[PDB]
Order: sequence, then structure tokens, then C-alpha cells
Amino acid sequence: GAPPIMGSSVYITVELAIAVLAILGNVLVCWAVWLNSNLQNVTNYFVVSLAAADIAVGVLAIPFAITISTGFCAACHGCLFIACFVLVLTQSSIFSLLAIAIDRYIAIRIPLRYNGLVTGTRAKGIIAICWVLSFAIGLTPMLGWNNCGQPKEGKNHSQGCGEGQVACLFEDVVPMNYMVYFNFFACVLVPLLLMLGVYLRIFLAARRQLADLEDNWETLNDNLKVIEKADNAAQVKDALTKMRAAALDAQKMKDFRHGFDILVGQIDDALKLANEGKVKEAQAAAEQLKTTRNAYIQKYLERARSTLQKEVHAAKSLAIIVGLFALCWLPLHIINCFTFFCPDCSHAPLWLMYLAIVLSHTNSVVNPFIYAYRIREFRQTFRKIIRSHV
Ligand SMILES: CC(C)CCC[C@@H](C)CCC[C@@H](C)CCC[C@@H](C)CCCC(=O)OC[C@@H](O)[C@@H](O)CO
Ligand SMILES: CC(C)CCC[C@@H](C)CCC[C@@H](C)CCC[C@@H](C)CCCC(=O)OC[C@@H](O)[C@@H](O)CO
Ligand SMILES: CC(C)CCC[C@@H](C)[C@H]1CC[C@H]2[C@@H]3CC=C4C[C@@H](O)CC[C@]4(C)[C@H]3CC[C@]12C
Ligand SMILES: CC(C)CCC[C@@H](C)[C@H]1CC[C@H]2[C@@H]3CC=C4C[C@@H](O)CC[C@]4(C)[C@H]3CC[C@]12C
Ligand SMILES: CC(C)CCC[C@@H](C)[C@H]1CC[C@H]2[C@@H]3CC=C4C[C@@H](O)CC[C@]4(C)[C@H]3CC[C@]12C
Ligand SMILES: Nc1nc(NCCc2ccc(O)cc2)nc2nc(-c3ccco3)nn12
Ligand SMILES: CCCCCCCCCCCCCCCCCC
Ligand SMILES: CCCCCCCCCCCCCCCCCC
Ligand SMILES: CCCCCCCCCCCCCCCCCC
Ligand SMILES: CCCCCCCCCCCCCCC
Ligand SMILES: CCCCCCCCCCCCCCC
Ligand SMILES: CCCCCCCCCCCCCCC
Ligand SMILES: CCCCCCCCCCCCCCC
Ligand SMILES: CCCCCCCCCCCCCCC
Ligand SMILES: CCCCCCCCCCCCC
Ligand SMILES: CCCCCCCCCCCCC
Ligand SMILES: CCCCCCCCCCCCC
Ligand SMILES: CCCCCCCCCCCC
Ligand SMILES: CCCCCCCCCCC
Ligand SMILES: CCCCCCCCCC
Ligand SMILES: CCCCCCCC
Ligand SMILES: CCCCCCCC
Ligand SMILES: CCCCCCCC
Ligand SMILES: CCCCCC
Ligand code: NA
Repeated sequence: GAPPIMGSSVYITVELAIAVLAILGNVLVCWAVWLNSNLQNVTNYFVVSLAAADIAVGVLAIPFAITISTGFCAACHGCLFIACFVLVLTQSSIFSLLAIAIDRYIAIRIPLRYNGLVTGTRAKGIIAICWVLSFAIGLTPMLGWNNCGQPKEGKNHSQGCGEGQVACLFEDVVPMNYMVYFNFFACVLVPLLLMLGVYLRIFLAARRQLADLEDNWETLNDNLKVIEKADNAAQVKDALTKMRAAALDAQKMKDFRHGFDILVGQIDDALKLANEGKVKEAQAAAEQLKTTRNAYIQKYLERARSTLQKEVHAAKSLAIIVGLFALCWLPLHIINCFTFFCPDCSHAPLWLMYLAIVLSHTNSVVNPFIYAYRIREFRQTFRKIIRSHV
């Protein structure tokens, strides 16, 4: 076979290229949030936590990956730390993505409560806690769930390791039951499914809000036409009672209020006339409603639609991030599943292991590109930083 160093040179070169790009792109993210107070919100605190995890992939995880590819002799607990540290960063990523999804879910479901439920001070606490949990989950093998007690003597002697040392190779020291049941099923796949569920609920909530606006609008307009071709007070009375309900629902910032005050007032004026039997005065009063609608209500309606559309677009953008996370990490997990559940199967070849590893690391490059393409405030801040400071 070809000298191993030839394939190793390609591996190391690609890992270093990923490292540089992971560091540069994610530093730009952090720099942008620092510069631009418009980007300084709780959602972006999680973005910065995720960018920090991606910088740490370039600075630490990639160097550790290069090291462990050599099978160097190491004390088994030192080997575990180098093998498992990337699991801490990946777990931190998962918590940041989960926090973002729930943040956007609260923002769309209880917008009035959001700013008092979800504060910077609480966010910072949540981020600290998530990082501590990430260290505990990813370094669980250091607590004894490891293969350090069952060393590969063949490898130890061939690499000529000293006493207490192992040839530091991932699948020799990290148990596959940990990787499949604990890391993959419990710590990765369950959070990804929860995130899928939350995004689904976001899109369902936006659509139901947009439906309710459009139904209130159409209720207004249709009862306006009922009133016009009406024949008696009872008809006009009913159509106005329906308009009043529709109007109060639509309502649930000074110029906005004034507009609905004019509407409900005009409705209530036409309501008192109807009761007293004056059908034509009620019908005439109701013709006023059309200019209030055109001047005030159609403006609030289109503003509300435009806000919801922006929330849906932002939610799509963040869901893309989760989808790319999944794309980049699932191959390695699926390979581990074959290793573990199919002992009759040939192990995935080395070249495929290293491709899957490289793909996992490429995840730490992509997010700054998604922000730049999808989120105008990031794109514009990146432009300013690049022009001015380069
Ligand atoms: C990637 C680049 C663009 C940016 C990187 C930035 C800088 C700061 C990287 C820092 C790298 C270091 C943290 C790397 C640590 C390397 C360690 C893990 C090597 C360990 C090797 C070792 O133990 O020696 C081998 C022998 O001692 C062994 O065989 C016997 O014990
Ligand atoms: C995020 C997504 C939208 C795009 C990501 C792009 C992905 C596919 C990365 C592209 C890189 C590849 C085209 C090149 C990688 C080739 C490497 C993995 C070959 C590995 C060779 C090998 O087996 O070397 C290691 C061993 O031979 C042994 O010597 C240990 O070092
Ligand atoms: C501020 C940052 C850069 C500090 C980085 C510290 C890192 C590189 C240190 C902390 C713990 C260290 C490990 C401690 C124990 C061992 C076992 C030994 O047999 C081989 C080296 C090895 C595996 C060390 C490699 C380097 C190491 C991983
Ligand atoms: C998430 C998206 C990108 C799908 C990726 C699926 C990948 C991970 C799948 C596609 C086909 C799969 C391979 C098909 C056959 C074998 C041979 C078996 O003896 C070891 C596992 C191995 C090598 C599988 C590992 C995982 C694999 C490479
Ligand atoms: C995509 C997300 C939502 C689900 C992930 C599906 C994973 C867990 C599935 C997809 C394909 C599956 C593999 C398909 C084939 C085999 C070979 C069999 O001898 C053992 C089970 C094994 C190795 C399966 C294990 C579980 C597996 C890897
Ligand atoms: N299975 C696996 N192996 C490795 N590296 C070792 C690749 C390899 C596997 C077999 C071999 O004989 C020589 C090298 N890194 C790995 N990282 C992960 C991982 C991280 C998150 C999910 O899986 N899994 N994983
Ligand atoms: C992109 C900057 C330069 C790229 C680095 C060149 C790669 C050569 C280093 C070779 C060292 C090999 C160490 C042992 C590997 C054996 C693993 C089986
Ligand atoms: C908001 C700043 C980020 C906070 C990061 C601090 C993390 C400190 C290290 C975590 C300690 C947990 C120990 C559990 C694993 C022990 C295994 C030997
Ligand atoms: C298994 C699910 C994975 C599906 C991937 C979802 C991503 C869709 C891509 C469309 C939008 C991408 C915007 C910019 C792409 C830049 C990529 C570096
Ligand atoms: C070998 C390094 C892999 C880096 C691959 C990262 C892909 C990022 C997408 C960039 C697309 C830019 C398109 C501009 C027109
Ligand atoms: C920053 C304050 C300390 C955080 C306290 C974390 C609470 C941990 C509760 C149970 C630990 C479960 C870890 C799984 C091994
Ligand atoms: C054989 C080396 C084992 C070292 C483990 C000692 C540290 C105890 C871990 C406590 C974890 C607390 C984290 C908060 C959940
Ligand atoms: C999302 C579905 C996840 C469940 C996958 C569990 C698969 C277990 C595979 C059992 C294989 C045992 C091998 C027997 C020869
Ligand atoms: C990065 C994940 C996608 C990899 C696509 C390549 C699939 C080819 C798999 C063939 C491997 C068969 C080797 C078994 C001996
Ligand atoms: C409000 C913006 C603050 C930016 C914080 C930057 C944190 C960077 C930590 C990266 C750690 C990698 C080693
Ligand atoms: C704007 C507040 C966000 C602070 C997040 C910073 C996270 C830094 C953790 C560094 C751990 C890297 C090993
Ligand atoms: C006594 C040699 C093996 C011990 C492994 C040390 C790993 C944990 C210490 C690193 C601290 C992180 C900054
Ligand atoms: C600048 C960072 C380069 C990566 C460091 C390489 C570490 C390889 C150690 C080899 C162990 C025998
Ligand atoms: C280290 C400061 C940021 C420099 C910006 C250079 C271009 C960023 C490239 C993104 C992959
Ligand atoms: C575990 C991740 C959940 C983060 C929730 C987001 C903020 C809610 C504060 C009440
Ligand atoms: C593998 C399941 C996670 C996908 C979630 C992405 C939502 C578009
Ligand atoms: C239902 C799970 C049991 C299969 C375990 C197989 C381990 C190789
Ligand atoms: C990028 C593909 C790696 C090489 C595949 C075949 C090597 C035997
Ligand atoms: C200059 C970096 C060399 C990589 C380790 C052999
Ligand atoms: Na990450």
C-alpha cells in the first residue's frame, strides 16, 4: 500500500484549511455583534456562543484530531480528553441551537411577555449552564465509561508505548455504546427531533396568526357589503355585531390605537341607530367605516403581515443552520451505528472515516455564510468591517 504519510498529508492539509476558515468566519460573527447594537439581542448571544464553539473547533479540536490520527502513545485519560473534547463543543452547539429555536418560539407565541421573560441576564446564565453541562456530557468517558481498562496490547507494543500508556486511537479508548446510545441517541438525535418539533410549531403559529388576520379583514369587508344591500335594522344590527367582534380581535402605536378607536366608535354609533330602528342612518353611518378601514386598519393589517413574514424568514434562516448541523454530523453517527450494531459488517474504510470527520469539522465554517446570505443586519455589518478594517 501507498506510504501512509501521503494520505496523512492530504488529511492534515484539509483540516488546517478548515481550521483557518472556521476561525476567521466565526471571529467576524463575534466582531459584528460587538460593533452593531442592532445585533445585540438574546437570540444573538446564543449565536455568539455557537461561534465561540466553532472557533474552538479551529483552535483546539482540529489540532487534537490531527494528533489522535497518529495513534501516538499517551496516558489513557490524556488520550480520552483529546478524543472527547470535540464532543463538548458539539454538545455546546446543540444547546445553543436548541436555545435559539425556543427563543424564536417564545417571541412568536407571547411577543408581549418575551422581553420580560427572556432577558440578557437570564440568557448569560443559560449559556454558562449549557457550557458546564456540555463539559459533563462530552467528558463522561473520563469518569470511567472508557476502554482504558482493556488496552490493545498488540498496538501498545508495536507503537512501543511505555507503562500506563495506550496507542491513542478513538475507537480503542471511547466505547461505541457511549457513542451510539448516550452521545448519538440521547444527546444529539433527541435534541435535533425537539428542534424539528419547535420549528414546526413556529411555522404553524405564524400561519395560524396570518389566517386569523386575513379572516378578521374579510369579516370586516363582507359585513360592510351585507349592511349595504340590507333591508331592515335586524340585518344591519347582526352584521355590525360581527364587525365589532372582528375589530376587537384584530386590535389584540398612538396612531394605531386612534384608528381602532375611530372604527369601534363608528360601529357603536351605527349600533345605537340600528337598535332605535333607524336603518338608513345606521347604513349611512356604516359607509363611514370604509374610510377608517382604508386610512388606518389596512395599514395595521399590512404592518402585522410584514412583521410575521420577517419572523418566518428569520425562523427559516435559523432552521437551515440546524439542517446543515445535521447534514455534517449524521454521517459519523451513522457509521458508528454500523460499527456497533453490525459486527458481521466490514468496518467503514479509513478514507471514509476521515472524510466523515472532515465533514463534521466543515460545520464550523458554514454558519457565517448563512448569516451573510440570509440576515441583512449581519451582511451589512460584515461589509462595514471588511471595507473599513480591511
Ligand atoms: C490550527 C491553526 C490554524 C490555529 C491553531 C492555534 C494554536 C494556538 C493551536 C494550539 C495547539 C496546541 C493546543 C496543540 C496541542 C498538541 C498536543 C495535544 C500534542 C501532544 C503530543 C504528545 O503528547 O507528545 C507525543 C509524546 O509525548 C508521546 O508519544 C509520549 O507521551
Ligand atoms: C458543509 C458542506 C455543504 C460542504 C463540505 C465539503 C466536504 C465534502 C469536505 C471536502 C473535502 C474533501 C473533498 C477532501 C477530503 C479527503 C480526505 C478525507 C482523504 C483522507 C485520506 C486518508 O485516509 O488519510 C488518513 C489515513 O490514510 C491515515 O494516514 C491517517 O492519517
Ligand atoms: C490555553 C490552551 C491552548 C491550553 C491547551 C492545553 C492542552 C493542549 C493540554 C491540557 C491537557 C494536556 C494533556 C495532559 C496529558 C497527556 C498525557 C500524555 O501521555 C501525553 C500528552 C497529554 C495527552 C496532554 C496533551 C496536551 C493537553 C491536552
Ligand atoms: C446524512 C446524509 C449525508 C446521508 C449519509 C449516509 C452515509 C453516512 C451512508 C451511506 C451508505 C453508508 C455505507 C454503506 C455500506 C457500508 C459498508 C459496511 O460494511 C460499513 C458501513 C458502510 C460504509 C456504510 C456507512 C454509512 C454510509 C456511508
Ligand atoms: C435521520 C435520523 C432522523 C434517524 C437516524 C437513523 C439511523 C439511526 C438508522 C438509519 C439506517 C440504520 C441502519 C441500517 C442498517 C443496519 C444494519 C443492521 O445489521 C444493523 C442496524 C443498522 C446499522 C441500522 C442502524 C440504525 C440506522 C443507522
Ligand atoms: N468512530 C470514530 N472514529 C474516530 N477516529 C478514528 C477513525 C479510525 C477508525 C478506525 C481505525 O482503525 C482507525 C481510525 N473519530 C471519531 N469521531 C467520532 C464522532 C464524533 C461525534 C460522533 O462521532 N466518531 N469517531
Ligand atoms: C498547509 C501547510 C502545510 C501542510 C502540512 C504538510 C503535511 C506533512 C506532515 C507529515 C507528518 C506526518 C506525521 C505522522 C503521520 C502518520 C499517521 C498514520
Ligand atoms: C460564559 C463563560 C463560559 C463558561 C465556561 C466555564 C467551563 C468550566 C469547566 C466546566 C467544569 C465541568 C467539569 C465536569 C467534567 C469533569 C471531568 C474530569
Ligand atoms: C438532512 C437535511 C439537510 C437539508 C439541508 C438544508 C439546507 C438547504 C439549503 C438552501 C439554503 C442555503 C443558503 C446558502 C447556502 C450556502 C451553503 C454554504
Ligand atoms: C476544503 C475546505 C472546505 C471549505 C468548504 C466550505 C463551503 C462554504 C460555501 C462557500 C460558497 C461560496 C459561494 C460564493 C459564490
Ligand atoms: C454555573 C452554575 C453551575 C451549574 C449547575 C449545573 C446543574 C447540574 C445538575 C445535574 C447534573 C447532570 C450532569 C449529567 C452528568
Ligand atoms: C479518574 C478521573 C476522574 C475525575 C473525575 C472527578 C470530577 C468529578 C466530576 C463532577 C462533575 C460535576 C459537573 C457538574 C454537573
Ligand atoms: C430513529 C429510529 C432509531 C431506532 C434504531 C434502532 C436500531 C437497532 C438495530 C438493532 C440491530 C441489532 C443487530 C441484530 C443482529
Ligand atoms: C460523506 C458521506 C457520504 C459518502 C458517500 C460515499 C459512499 C460510498 C460508500 C462505499 C463504501 C464501501 C466500502 C466497504 C468495503
Ligand atoms: C457581546 C460580544 C462579546 C464577544 C465575546 C467573544 C468571545 C470569544 C471567545 C472565543 C474562545 C475561543 C478560544
Ligand atoms: C454576549 C454574551 C455571550 C457570551 C458567550 C461566550 C462563550 C465563551 C465560552 C468559551 C469556551 C471555549 C472553550
Ligand atoms: C496525569 C496525566 C493525565 C491527566 C489528564 C489531564 C487532562 C485534564 C487536564 C486539562 C485541564 C484543561 C485546561
Ligand atoms: C498550528 C497547529 C498545527 C497542529 C499541531 C500538530 C500536532 C501534531 C503532533 C504529533 C504528535 C506525535
Ligand atoms: C480576523 C478578523 C477577520 C478578518 C476577515 C477576513 C475575511 C473573512 C473570511 C471568512 C471566511
Ligand atoms: C436548555 C435551553 C433552553 C433555553 C431557553 C431560552 C430562554 C428561556 C428563559 C426563561
Ligand atoms: C434530522 C432531523 C433534523 C432536521 C431539522 C431541520 C429543520 C428544517
Ligand atoms: C435492541 C438493542 C440490542 C442490540 C445490541 C447489539 C450490540 C452489538
Ligand atoms: C475523496 C475520495 C477519497 C478516495 C476514495 C478511494 C480511495 C481508495
Ligand atoms: C507547519 C505545520 C505542520 C503540521 C504538523 C506536522
Ligand atoms: Na459547532
